[PDB]
Amino acid sequence: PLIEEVKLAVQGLIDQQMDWNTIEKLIKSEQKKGNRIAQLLNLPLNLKQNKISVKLDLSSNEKINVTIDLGLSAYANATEYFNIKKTSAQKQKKVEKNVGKAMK
Amino acid sequence: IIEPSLKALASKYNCDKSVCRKCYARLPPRATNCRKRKCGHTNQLRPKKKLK
Amino acid sequence: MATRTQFENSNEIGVFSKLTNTYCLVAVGGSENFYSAFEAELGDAIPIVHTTIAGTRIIGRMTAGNRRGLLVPTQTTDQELQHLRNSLPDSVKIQRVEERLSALGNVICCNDYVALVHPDIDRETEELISDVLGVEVFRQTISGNILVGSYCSLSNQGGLVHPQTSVQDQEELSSLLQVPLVAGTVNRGSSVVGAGMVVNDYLAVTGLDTTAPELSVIESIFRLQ
Amino acid sequence: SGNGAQGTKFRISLGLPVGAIMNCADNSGARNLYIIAVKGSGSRLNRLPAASLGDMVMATVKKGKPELRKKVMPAIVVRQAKSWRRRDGVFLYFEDNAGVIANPKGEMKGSAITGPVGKECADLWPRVASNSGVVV
Amino acid sequence: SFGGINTFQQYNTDLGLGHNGVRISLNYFDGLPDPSLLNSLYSNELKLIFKSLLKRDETTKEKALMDLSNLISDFNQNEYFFNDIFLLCWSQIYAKLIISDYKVIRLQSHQITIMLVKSLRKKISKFLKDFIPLILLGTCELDYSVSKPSLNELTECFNKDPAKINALWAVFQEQLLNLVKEIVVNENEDTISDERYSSKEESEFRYHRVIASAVLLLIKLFVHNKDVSERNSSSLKVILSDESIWKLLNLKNGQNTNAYETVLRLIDVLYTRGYMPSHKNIMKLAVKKLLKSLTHITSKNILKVCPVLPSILNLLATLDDYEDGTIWSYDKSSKEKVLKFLSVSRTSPSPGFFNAVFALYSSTKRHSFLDYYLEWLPFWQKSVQRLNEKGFSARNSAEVLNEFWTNFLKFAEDSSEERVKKMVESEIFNSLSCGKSLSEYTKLNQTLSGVFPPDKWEREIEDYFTSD
RNA sequence: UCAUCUAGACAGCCGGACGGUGGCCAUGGAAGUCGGAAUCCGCUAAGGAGUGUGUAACAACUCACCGGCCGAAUGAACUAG
RNA sequence: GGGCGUGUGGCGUAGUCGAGCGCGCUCCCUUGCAUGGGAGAGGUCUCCGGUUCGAUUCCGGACUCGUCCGCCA
Ligand SMILES: [Mg+2]
Ligand SMILES: [Zn+2]
Repeated sequence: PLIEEVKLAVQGLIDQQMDWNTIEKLIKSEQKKGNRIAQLLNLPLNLKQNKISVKLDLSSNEKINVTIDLGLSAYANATEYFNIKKTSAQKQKKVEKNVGKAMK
Repeated sequence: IIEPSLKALASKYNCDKSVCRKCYARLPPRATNCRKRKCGHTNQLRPKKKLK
Repeated sequence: MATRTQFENSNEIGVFSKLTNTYCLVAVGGSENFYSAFEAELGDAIPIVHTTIAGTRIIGRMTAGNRRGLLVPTQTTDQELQHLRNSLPDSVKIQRVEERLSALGNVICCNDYVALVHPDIDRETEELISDVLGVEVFRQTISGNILVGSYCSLSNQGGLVHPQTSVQDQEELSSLLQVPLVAGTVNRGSSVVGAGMVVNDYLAVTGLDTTAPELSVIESIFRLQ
Repeated sequence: SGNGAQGTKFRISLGLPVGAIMNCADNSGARNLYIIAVKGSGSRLNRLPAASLGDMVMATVKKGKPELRKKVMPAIVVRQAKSWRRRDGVFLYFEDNAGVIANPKGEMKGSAITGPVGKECADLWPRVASNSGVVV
Repeated sequence: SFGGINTFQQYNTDLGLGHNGVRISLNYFDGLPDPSLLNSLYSNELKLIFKSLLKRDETTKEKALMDLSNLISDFNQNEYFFNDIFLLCWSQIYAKLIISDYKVIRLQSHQITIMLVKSLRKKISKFLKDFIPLILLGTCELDYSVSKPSLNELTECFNKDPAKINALWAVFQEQLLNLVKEIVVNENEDTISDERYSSKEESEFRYHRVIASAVLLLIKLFVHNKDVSERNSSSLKVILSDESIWKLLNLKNGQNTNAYETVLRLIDVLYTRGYMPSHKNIMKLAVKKLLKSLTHITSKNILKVCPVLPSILNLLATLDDYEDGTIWSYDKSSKEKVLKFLSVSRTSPSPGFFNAVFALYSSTKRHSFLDYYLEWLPFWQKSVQRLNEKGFSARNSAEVLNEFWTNFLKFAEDSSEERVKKMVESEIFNSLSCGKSLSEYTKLNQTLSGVFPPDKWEREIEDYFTSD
């Protein structure tokens, strides 16, 4: 849900037809003034590919940086990361089928 | 931004049409054949390409 | 203010306008923005005259102006001379100059007190300048540039000169004119500063492509704050 | 002319066809300009594209400094020497053909102009009027 | 017509300058009017004017402002147009407008606001709290041209009652201070001006100019309200603590010494108030900057910094008096800086500069900051000697030389040394010998009579007749 | 050549379009609708272990089926003048 | 214009889908009519896509080079 709040915030700033660098400066200023929604964001924004990046706590003090598409839901981005996981497994099985004949 | 209802009303006349593949004619969205003679009233129609 | 203005796209305002303390002259073929800049900034205290000199839209390079007097070339017609006589206040004196170089804005760089001229002007024209303008005259070149009016912008407070000017020439001209001078550029690096802009005691008007450091140099040397 | 024109120009009698060599009036170190093209000229069979006063041309430096030779550059005609009529009906002419070097936007490569220039050129190009000594 | 929502501002819940429920901020990124609010505006014509105001290009901005002004002029026709919604929006944009580089924009913006209040008198009261500080900042700006007309207009708005103008200072003092605080602490030069279209310089120049206006505002505020220091101490401490005001005092570079002069006046005011004594650390911070300033003053820029110097010296005397040249005490190199400064100052002497120097001397001798015979007297001799070279080729130098003599005679009376008196006599004769016109400087000559005794001068005449 | 048809057909409106059951595998999830197989009953006038939209999965909407109005022919595929 | 083939280290050159040698010179050792020896550096295998598990290697396209054939009375 908090990722959806961050997305709604960035999309509301986008829908004002505001300049991207001014949006990044607004994120920096609100991070300095201690807004949580701003402080969850990482500043090199990929608005050219409609993608933001967000910091999530690994343990419920280390934070991980995850890229979120603005045109899909947060659950839909999670399903994309699951899909990239699932495609990686099939290539690994193809490698395991390769190993014996290749090394022979 | 126009308004949502007003965008719908303008897109009813500008965007919700069909295009004949042979002669590029702008056609009614529920049409089955082109109304033009030069393509021979063909049934090769496609939806008009939307944005987004 | 150094006011950003164009003459229909032209970033050279000194070519198409002549600004003194007492009056202003603008070309007849001008845009609404170009007239509105002088009308808003100058106000109703200072007359603005739409004029043509010798049948030409260029008036700043054709004429040399002062608060006490105005100099016009020989080719200026009687209708233009009478219109300037009616539109101008009674204080200023308008006198035709009969001289071969004939482009007085290019030839003469002048202010209220002291003037720089082309070295090769005629002695009768020098005495005519000293009479009508009431201004002491020096024949000097700015680092070998004979067109001192085109290559210098001068006011009472200070002066802007050509960028490629020798420093020794800078203190020599500064001591000769009794004003501080700065070498600088106008209109995104154009060398012709006097053709680039017009200035007086409280206003400077320049082209739109004049950058912010150049505008800061202008307001610093002319003390417009 | 074309792009860098400040206003329009009345028709001046054309005096400089392709292949004409004119004096180089400015202080850029070039001695003469050789006209190979006229900007804005039309198309007719066998007709040479000719230039008048105030026109922008394409020219090469035939005689002058070697960094100016052997390349094409824009030029502006400032003295015509073929007599033309104004709308006040005086027929006037200089005694030589002369032009200056410029970029495609029209600002001068040089810094000062020797000799007179025409008012039909000085009104149309402000940089030429800026560096011009006498305008007639 | 207008789309998008200011969600981030909502998370903040900060009204900035505004007391009407709208964040008002000088910075470009935030405080822009809400799209929903913009939609609410009464007429399409107004909406367009606002959109144009948002756009970056100046010509468009000006055009829009001119249009807005015209609408205000026909108030009766457009009274419906002007509404609280309009006011909320205007206020948000007005702040950004006042910081605009272009003078016309600032002037017009101020004029518009004043006009609105005059027409909407007693209907703008909720919004007055936001507007008055801003209007005042315009009336108190370093540029005379923006400030003076604004001031005249403000007076007309309140029916030319001086008391009302003063009342504004008193009534909105809390608000005014808040504005000053926001510029000084909340703001940064980068926040004020967008980096892509502005260089590191200029942006720097701009922040300084705005802050300078804020300092000017503070001075008037202190003068108007005596208890302002006591009521606003916590905030004042914060404003003072920030290094920004202190950064303003740089003469090393920068076009205007006008800004520098303003800071000195503030420091002077603080000492007079006793606020600087109240927070000694703050006074020390200011003192250190003053020391840095002395280094900045240099021969290369002496011509540029010369008008400002007498003022620096007079202030220095007053500050030194506090805590026994305590100001000098903080810096081990204060003397070293003074020595360098003296040499630089002597090379070019401002009119009245020497009178200031003597006042500093009056202060210095009591705390013995400087050795008079080795340093003070000789430096002065060097200065008059330099003036003697500068005999009076240029204007005023004549006044300065006479002025120096008046000061030098006072310097000698204090010296009480035979060598010093002898040196003075030699210099006096030499000055006359170098020549000038006694008649031209007749007033100076009347002052000059003391150096050669009246009877001695008659004897002097006999010696002169004897001269070949 | 297949089908439907005064025991009410095809268009057009309006209403329902349900339970066992989130049927079995498989997935971090997939409940009619990512796929693999099966694809059966009840209540019925009638409703697919689903025609699409559809959500992370739901929810929701629509379908092909049955009903009121209409009262009589109509739908699909193909052939050749 | 068209066809056919070609492209490897600073240079030349070997490549069956699983980049070596020689020459230039880096260093060291070792010598009159100045050698030899030993460890070195050196490639986006012309480039871009697909196949494979991995392409110098297979395929498609582009660039480049080299050959061959081509206007009239
Ligand atoms: Mg031919
Ligand atoms: Zn068709």
